[PDB]
Amino acid sequence: KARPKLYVMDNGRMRMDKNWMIAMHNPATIHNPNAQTEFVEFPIYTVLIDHPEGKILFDTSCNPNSMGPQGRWAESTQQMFPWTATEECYLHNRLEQLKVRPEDIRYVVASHLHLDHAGCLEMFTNATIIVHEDEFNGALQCYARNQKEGAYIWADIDAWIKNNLQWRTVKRHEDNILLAEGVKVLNFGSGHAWGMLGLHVELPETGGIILASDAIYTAESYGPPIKPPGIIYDSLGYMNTVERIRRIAQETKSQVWFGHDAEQFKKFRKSTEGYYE
Amino acid sequence: KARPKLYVMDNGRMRMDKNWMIAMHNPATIHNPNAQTEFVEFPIYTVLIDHPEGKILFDTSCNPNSMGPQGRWAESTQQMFPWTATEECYLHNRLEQLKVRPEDIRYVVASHLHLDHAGCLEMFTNATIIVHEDEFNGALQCYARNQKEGAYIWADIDAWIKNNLQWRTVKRHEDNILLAEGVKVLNFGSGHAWGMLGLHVELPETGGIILASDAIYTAESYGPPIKPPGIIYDSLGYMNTVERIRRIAQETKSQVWFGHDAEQFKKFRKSTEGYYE
Ligand SMILES: CCCC(=O)N[C@H]1CCOC1=O
Ligand SMILES: CCCC(=O)N[C@H]1CCOC1=O
Ligand SMILES: [Co+2]
Ligand SMILES: [Co+2]
Ligand SMILES: [Fe+3]
Ligand SMILES: [Fe+3]
Repeated sequence: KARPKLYVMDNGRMRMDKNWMIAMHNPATIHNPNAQTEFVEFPIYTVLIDHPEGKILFDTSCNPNSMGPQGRWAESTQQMFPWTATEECYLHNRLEQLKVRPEDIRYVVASHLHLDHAGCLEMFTNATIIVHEDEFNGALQCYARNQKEGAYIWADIDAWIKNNLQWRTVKRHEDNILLAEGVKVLNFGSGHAWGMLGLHVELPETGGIILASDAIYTAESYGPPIKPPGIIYDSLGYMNTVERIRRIAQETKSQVWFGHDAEQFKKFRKSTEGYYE
Repeated sequence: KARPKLYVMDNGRMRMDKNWMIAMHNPATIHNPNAQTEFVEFPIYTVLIDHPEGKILFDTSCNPNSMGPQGRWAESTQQMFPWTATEECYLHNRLEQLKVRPEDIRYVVASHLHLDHAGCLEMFTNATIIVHEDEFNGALQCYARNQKEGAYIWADIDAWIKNNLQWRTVKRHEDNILLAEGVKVLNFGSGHAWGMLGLHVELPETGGIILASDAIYTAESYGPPIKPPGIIYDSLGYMNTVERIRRIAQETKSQVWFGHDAEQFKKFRKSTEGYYE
């Protein structure tokens, strides 16, 4: 029958230029030539699926040692994308509170390898890390070219390699993957980043849930109409992916969980209050 | 053997949010959370090639009845993308000063069908209008859907149809087109817009010139590295096109004439001073 529990874990808050999230949200005009943007706050979160076939983790938030003078993040990154989180927000702690040790995780699904999703991959040395092959390649290049700024953290990648993580790459033209009963990895491909993965979870009580991650930032992104983010890798791929998610949602009667929607996140039942069955 | 003359015609100035031109040019930070943008000015220009095989026109600037309360442009468009031009800047007049009547143009190459490139297509009823099939399709849909805002001017398209222009669409996968001796239409495809066309001109005295139009806004866009515009239709297509242009430039020892580079345009010899042979 399979009766898993799905947990939403609060991994703190991030701020950044609204223009990153919604491209040209407030363009300058003849009467407002020096138009001002805003510095919006949004949640960073991860999802644990306590499944009888094994524990599945979607995204891993930011590394505890990201911010500060001795942080892994470049100063420019910290100033443009500041992450704030109490100690109880760290992924290791959120898992501990559920009496889950990193070594208990069978599968980690990395939606992508941005600094706010792949922060703690290095913990799960007993898991198979599932990632898009193009995203993996892209990140490894950033590392090889000794890129010290941008959304791919050199020090994080460094740790992945040293900790000898076990990778299973999703091929560009690879079908969706049945990870477990009612759990499907969605191959979104290029869009927001080089290679995006999603989850479709079918819960006996709650029903269908799509984890879109950064494929869809917020409800505003989702529309319709679609309001794309400030910087995109593959604009065409991004638009296709959103509409693909909308279709799947309609066809399977599934909720869509956005990557960084403050309003939606407030309404989630977090790991401090319970779970979804 | 062919000894054409190429004219750069000044069709006025436009202003818009700098973020349109260079995506995230000045992102908000923790110390500057309400970062301000700028309202940059840039030139609108067209190119006439007086060729023995016939007169070739690249782009057609804006329509004279674009701006104002009884203008073709929507109010929001006028406020975000204001076009300023004296009467001598109108395309019809620039051509007249060269003793060229619209009926004298054999070929018009529409780089794309944005408001600042396809403004005056409706004049050239005696020409073959060369346009990318995807761009044409895109514009005709805006018309059919009665889209009154955006970069595709309903009234302009209306006039094209009423004036019974003769179209030659460049197919998505169509090779470059030899328009005349030393004049080649470059199929850039999707990028900035649905379908971008460029021109490669080989001048006996001046040598190779690539007309990039909005494939490359400015020298800053060109880099390297590449700094893409704020809104893009096909980001992947855009990046490839830029690098394709760089390659062609290097392989053929050609100058690259950007779409809206104030500095570059300053240095051009305009139709009021002469031409390029
Ligand atoms: C795409 C570069 C900007 C970036 O990395 N943004 C972060 C903030 C939250 O979602 C993200 O991916
Ligand atoms: C796509 C950005 C909005 C737009 O159409 N801008 C115009 C002004 C400069 O050349 C353009 O393409
Ligand atoms: Co991301
Ligand atoms: Co344009
Ligand atoms: Fe993110
Ligand atoms: Fe333009």
